[PDB]
Amino acid sequence: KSDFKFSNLLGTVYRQGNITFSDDGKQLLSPVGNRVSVFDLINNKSFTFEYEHRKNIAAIDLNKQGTLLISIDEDGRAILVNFKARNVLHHFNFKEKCSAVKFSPDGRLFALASGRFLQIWKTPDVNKDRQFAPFVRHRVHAGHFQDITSLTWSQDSRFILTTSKDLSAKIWSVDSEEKNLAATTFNGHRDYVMGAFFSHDQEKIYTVSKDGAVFVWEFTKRKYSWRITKKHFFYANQAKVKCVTFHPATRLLAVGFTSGEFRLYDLPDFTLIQQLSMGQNPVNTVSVNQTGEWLAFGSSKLGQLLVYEWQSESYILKQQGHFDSTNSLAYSPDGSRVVTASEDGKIKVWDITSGFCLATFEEHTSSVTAVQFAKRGQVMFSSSLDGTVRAWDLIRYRNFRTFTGTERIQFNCLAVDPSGEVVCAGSLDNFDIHVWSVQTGQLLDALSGHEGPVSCLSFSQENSVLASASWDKTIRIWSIFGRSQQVEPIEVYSDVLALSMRPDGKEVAVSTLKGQISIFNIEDAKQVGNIDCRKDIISGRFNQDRFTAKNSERSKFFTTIHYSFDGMAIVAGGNNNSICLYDVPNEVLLKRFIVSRNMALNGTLEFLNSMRPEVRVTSVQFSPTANAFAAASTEGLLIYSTNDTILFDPFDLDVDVTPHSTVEALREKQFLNALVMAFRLNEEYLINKVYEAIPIKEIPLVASNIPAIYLPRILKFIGDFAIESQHIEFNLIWIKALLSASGGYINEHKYLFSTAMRSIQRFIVRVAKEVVNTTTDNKYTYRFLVSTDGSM
Amino acid sequence: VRKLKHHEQKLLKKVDFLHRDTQVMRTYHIQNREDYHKYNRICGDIRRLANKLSLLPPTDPFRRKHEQLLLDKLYAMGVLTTKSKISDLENKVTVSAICRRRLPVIMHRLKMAETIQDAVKFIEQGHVRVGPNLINDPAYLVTRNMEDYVTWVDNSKIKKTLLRYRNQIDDFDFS
Amino acid sequence: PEGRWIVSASLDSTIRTWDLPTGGCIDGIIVDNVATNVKFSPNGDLLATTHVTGNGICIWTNRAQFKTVSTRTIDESEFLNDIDFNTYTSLEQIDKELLTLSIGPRSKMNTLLHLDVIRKRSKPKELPFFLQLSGEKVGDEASVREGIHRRDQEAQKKLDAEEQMNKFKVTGRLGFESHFTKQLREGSQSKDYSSLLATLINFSPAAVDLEIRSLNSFEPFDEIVWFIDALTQGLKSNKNFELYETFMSLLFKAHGDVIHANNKNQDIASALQNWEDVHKKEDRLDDLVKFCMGVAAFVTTA
Amino acid sequence: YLLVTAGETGWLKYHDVSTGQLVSELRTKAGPTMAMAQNPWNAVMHLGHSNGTVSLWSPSMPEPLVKLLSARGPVNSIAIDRSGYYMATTGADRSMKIWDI
Amino acid sequence: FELSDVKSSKSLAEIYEDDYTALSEELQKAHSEISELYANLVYKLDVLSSVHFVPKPASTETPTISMEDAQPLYMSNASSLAPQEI
Amino acid sequence: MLRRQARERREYLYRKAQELQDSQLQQKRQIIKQALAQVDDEYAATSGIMDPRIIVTTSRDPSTRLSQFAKEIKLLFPNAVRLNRGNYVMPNLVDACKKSGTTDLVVLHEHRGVPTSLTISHFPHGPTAQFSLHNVVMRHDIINAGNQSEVNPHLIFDNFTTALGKRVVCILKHLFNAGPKKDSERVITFANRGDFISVRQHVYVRTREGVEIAEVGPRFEMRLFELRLGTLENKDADVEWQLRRFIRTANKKDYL
Repeated sequence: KSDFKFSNLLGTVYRQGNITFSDDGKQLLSPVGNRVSVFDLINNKSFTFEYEHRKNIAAIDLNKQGTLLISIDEDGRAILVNFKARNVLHHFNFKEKCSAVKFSPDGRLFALASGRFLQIWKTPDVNKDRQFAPFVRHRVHAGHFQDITSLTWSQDSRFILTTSKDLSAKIWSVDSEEKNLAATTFNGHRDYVMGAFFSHDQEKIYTVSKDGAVFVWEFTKRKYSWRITKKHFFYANQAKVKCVTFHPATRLLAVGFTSGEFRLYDLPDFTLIQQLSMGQNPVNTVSVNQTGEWLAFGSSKLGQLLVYEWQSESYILKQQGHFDSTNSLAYSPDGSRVVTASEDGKIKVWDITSGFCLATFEEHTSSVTAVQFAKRGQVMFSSSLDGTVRAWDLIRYRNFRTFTGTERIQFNCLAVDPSGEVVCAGSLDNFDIHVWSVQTGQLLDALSGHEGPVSCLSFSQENSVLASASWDKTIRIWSIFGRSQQVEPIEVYSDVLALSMRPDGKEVAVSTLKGQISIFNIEDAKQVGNIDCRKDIISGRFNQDRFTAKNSERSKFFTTIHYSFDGMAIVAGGNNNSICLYDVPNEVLLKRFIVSRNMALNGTLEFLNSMRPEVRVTSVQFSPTANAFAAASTEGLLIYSTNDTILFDPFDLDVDVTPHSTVEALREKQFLNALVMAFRLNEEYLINKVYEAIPIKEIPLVASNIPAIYLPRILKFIGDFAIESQHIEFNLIWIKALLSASGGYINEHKYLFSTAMRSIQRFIVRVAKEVVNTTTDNKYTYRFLVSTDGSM
Repeated sequence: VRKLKHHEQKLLKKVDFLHRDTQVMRTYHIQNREDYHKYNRICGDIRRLANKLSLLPPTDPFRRKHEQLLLDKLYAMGVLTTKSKISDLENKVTVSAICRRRLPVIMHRLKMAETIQDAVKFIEQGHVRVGPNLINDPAYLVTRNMEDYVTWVDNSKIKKTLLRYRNQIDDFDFS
Repeated sequence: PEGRWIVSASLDSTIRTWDLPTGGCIDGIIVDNVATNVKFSPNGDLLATTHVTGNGICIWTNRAQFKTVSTRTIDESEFLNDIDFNTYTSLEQIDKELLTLSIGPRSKMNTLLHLDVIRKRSKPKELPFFLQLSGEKVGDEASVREGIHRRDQEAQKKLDAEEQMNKFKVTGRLGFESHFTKQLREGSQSKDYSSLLATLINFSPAAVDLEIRSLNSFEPFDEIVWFIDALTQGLKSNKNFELYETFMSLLFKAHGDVIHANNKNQDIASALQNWEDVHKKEDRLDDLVKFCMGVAAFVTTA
Repeated sequence: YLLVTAGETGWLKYHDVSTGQLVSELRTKAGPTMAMAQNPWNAVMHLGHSNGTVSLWSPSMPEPLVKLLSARGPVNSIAIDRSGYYMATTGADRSMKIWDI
Repeated sequence: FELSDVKSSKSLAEIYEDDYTALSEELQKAHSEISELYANLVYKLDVLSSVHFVPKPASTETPTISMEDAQPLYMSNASSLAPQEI
Repeated sequence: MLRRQARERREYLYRKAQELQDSQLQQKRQIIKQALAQVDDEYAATSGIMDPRIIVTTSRDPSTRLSQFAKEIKLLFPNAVRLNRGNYVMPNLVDACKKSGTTDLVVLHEHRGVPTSLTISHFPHGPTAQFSLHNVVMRHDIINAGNQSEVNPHLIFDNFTTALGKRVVCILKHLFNAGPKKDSERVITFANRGDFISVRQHVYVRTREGVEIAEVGPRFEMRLFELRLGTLENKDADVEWQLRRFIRTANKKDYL
């Protein structure tokens, strides 16, 4: 429970530098500012690597055999990792600012364009055990005059073309004999050279300029050496070539200019297959799949990434990250969608199961400050600094009503009624909670009673009451329904700045400015108790500071709280570099994550080695699947999850409860006993084994004989397995049997089976209803097409 | 370069490649010549934008709505304190008005620090804050509501000696 | 740090590693110096041991971190494979009666249903010397008072399509019969379309829609009858049921008018009759989904 | 008192430093000016282009006064005698030329 | 409107070809110019008065792709239209 | 928040000075306005946009007659609430009213059961008018006659001429409720007869020929004698107008 691995990063699909494909082409590796994201394109998934870096990634290469990854930052620090286990094998330090990396197609060696030199290293082994010093130089060539701006291998690993800003294209070889064969230069060129590619037969050498010229060298005769055989010219007004890539086996040239235009040519005839513009910003990198059908175009200005299929003219993906900072977060009531809001107004809606961008909305002008949902999958309300608050559908994707005040005052915090009829927004320049009614649209009331701005609002969703916390050092619990309009003022010690209420709706945690997180009981307006936070916060030092990072109260508090959906944990995140996970009944922290190790961001270092983008966590929330929590911070929306389940967390073990005894019970055909043993052991492979092992005609008996201690766990397990399980008939038989056996127990402990029922009806609504929808559609279309009279 | 004399002055009366900038730097203690250039360039953008919005036809709903949007934004910024006119937008916006909306001038205005450079030094050492978070740069045009909520950071020695002189320290708040 | 093994070094000059789930020693090493201390790194990668002689601290790596490890009690042996590797793949299909879905993503069905609107929404966006003016534009109000290019654009579109056709002029010799229709015809000869179902599941969605739309619809309706036979056999086979029914929905989308006009032909009627037999057998999923949704909503509400 | 600034886009700006004023602004049609040296007796500018030609310019008129094919490839460097009589050019195709200007 | 007493810079053939071929184009370009100038101004003011780091907003033919799509890209327009409004 | 109130009262003082200067400029420009050929600031910001709410409150330890009269004023106004000040200090009273959000306050003072003073204050640092009310007659004083109809009432103002009359009619107008119905039934009349304004409630029906009114409500002549700029907590704010009693023309000067 208390473990959380860094699982995912949403937003900022591509940040800086080389984008690559895989060997099989089913995966695209893209650089984000510190890490490397793997987009799986066949099965529609995303992943992010867990190792950080020291500064921004500048270059990436994957091995041909899909085994190693080298990733070089801006300072030679190069982390070399394995894939199929996903661990850092080594990290070396090439001291000079490395420009590009490439693996030879044999995989034995890799070239490294660094400075103006060309370095060539051998590669360490993967099946070999971890060595101390595995790196070894192989060759260093220094025949340029300026920096190497592009690198290319031959199809055999013998020749290397280095392209440099000395207007030069150089053929080196990896061997001395073939160096004597061709250690050859290529001059006679315009402004810069941006690429040099061998043809498939390797008798032709194409070079692509920055000016817009392609020169086809070919080893021909006039005792003869490398005449310029042909010249082709692109033609743009001012657009210079910024990125080139030539797939040789299908003779495809893909060029990307500085005006967002990319062109696809077939090279030897030099025909323009197509020409499309991605935007007003320069296309920064191009990669090609091995089969040539897929192309990847990364533009690092807006952080947008396109993956194209030029065969059928089909966009496999066209995402674009947020620009400024994900200012706010809101999950869905089931967890499939996660919506975010930037400092720009672009409100995006991501899907989680495939970590992608389903939609966007640009109807705001200035920064969106908060985004919330209702207790229904339909509506999503969003409040910005614009002076308005809008209401989005998520089935038709359209506004209903842009509520506002009268004087266009800037709303910070938002809260919604549980039934979805009242929308409250709390500004900062008015300290009056405005309250609109949804279906009418005009504002109901201006709840006054604070002194100084309302800092957070929320609705406890059973009693449907609202807490309002403000910089009057107060909380104020309003009840607004039923003739009363009554107020409960609670004082605190300092300025409050974050709030959350229990899923049961009895208590309120409020994080104040001193760093204590208090927890109040509503019905008594009393204090259940507080947890200190001023110690376990890892603040960073700034490079422009005049004090220490210990005696600085710059980020010594928590500006964001959220509960668990068991009411037992609290995530807290502020402007600091830490995300703290506390446990409430014992009042002690369970975990502390460091958000990012990046010396480029400001608040990372504790003591510097003897304006800029500060790192700060905007908003943290949990997931209604209760297996994950998301943190909207300045790099993106980080997602921590417990889908690993690599942990031996047992539950009431005994001496005879072994996996061998469980399989022995399976042979014994004691299916209830085997299931109870498996849930005692709590090992998910064993649980899957027995759960799929037991047959149909005893499912009702086993479901009636399952004890109430194990009922919530088997419910959660069947839910989170049935989501990504193709045995929908089996899962629905199991859910029906459990609901037939024990329904009153769940009605009486509805709070306890909260996440279980959330995930299970998420499964049914999401994957079962569409299937029976298509079944019904085909049935009625058949009935119509056969029953009625024919044409003519 | 040498305080060249009369006849050479008449021959080369324009060769000097080496004072409102230094004037405002003396009287309101701005940091940089480039800081003054920034504020003056900003007022230049306001002037050019004003001429262009006048060039747009005056009986235009788009023109009037964008104009009142800019007016309300500048009033929220608080460099001006009225709302009713546009001549105050074409003349009343000054380098002196924006430099008085700057942070240490506001601290001296609220009498926190006795002198402007002392306000600068306190902002350097990190003894002030604005609302929740604290501020370290002096070049910080404080908004209206936030200058309403500016104060010292807590548990700082300056607030400690404030409450000690008033003889009202309260170490439950560790003031 | 995962809590699955205990490493114990003992004065018989040994170091053993016990798997806690099976309660048994999975590994045994005989060292020369008795290891008087053994610890794990907090990250599960390093094992730090100190001996009775040697001023240093030996460090050990973790092939269990970089690999799987067989869990077999081999302590005395020195001195179900899913269980022994403690990993377990799921079964493909539990029983022939059970429904199953596709091994893959869950967006394939929606993509297959709405690929055409995806095309329509994902397509990109973008003088004579003798003028011929009319009696109103010039001052000819007499001709006004007694007043008496779409085809050019059609011809222009013909010209642009002609430009596309003369543009692409690849003369590579390709086969006459495509792979899909060849496999379908072979399946109809063999009276079993198992390989056709295999390649259909393995197809790319754009290829699925292009082939399904470019079926052949003649007067004998051989291809359409064979396709319906294949889909009936697949729904009897009970695997990737979502994909088989969305294939049939795509067929009714494309060739709906043709099969509707040539309805009541006995061959197509009998094929659709077998289809309806399997589908009427299949309706129990609708039943179970409605029941489970109703009870779940009632329990979480009341 | 004149500060020549040959750059990369293919361009050359004579900037008077006494009055503080851009006196002349010429565009080099050929390419990025790889090498440059001044004839001091004449006080004219010698650029060495990517073509393999040096070119002699003045802040008066927007064309080069003279152009000399010196080598092939780019011209790495040029140097000029104090007397303003002899030029020594080195070009990237392992070439050296001793010119009489 | 107001007439121009200057010589017409186009001939009769040019004015009749023009008549043979947003309310006004110059007005739309004026809107673009003032919008970009106001965007630069609000950027400068947020740089000055903000607390956290803010970047430059933006920079200111051929078939173009719109990267951000304000619909899930498989939702037809008729399906997004409500049955009340049609 | 104290800094907020100080800054806002300083800006309010400046705005009132500017409005005075511009009104003198308008009096200058009026001569040109007849050669070729509007509400206050706070009531302009909230003229017809938001409906007002008033707190009518007793002085302190009031008698039963004064409490009956306070209830009568509460029934006269719409959107009124009655408040019994007991041991409320005046700063905490106006602080609680500001914090609650209240358009205006009406505090009453009596003498041995006979009401004699009534001070109204507009709350976002608005003006306070102090009236002396003399000839009070209550519904309780008259008879059990039923109850006030409490419908959104019409307004009538007679013989308000000078700038002082404009100030007073604007203050009382915005104490009342905005945008009444056309067939609204009860009408409040504010007659002015030589500095002694008099108020009456009247219901009216349009007969087969004309109108016929019934007099109800309270019945009392009030007379203004102070108009302070700040709220009534201060007792040091500037005076906009002050009744002068020991002047020579005191028994002849009207609207002074």
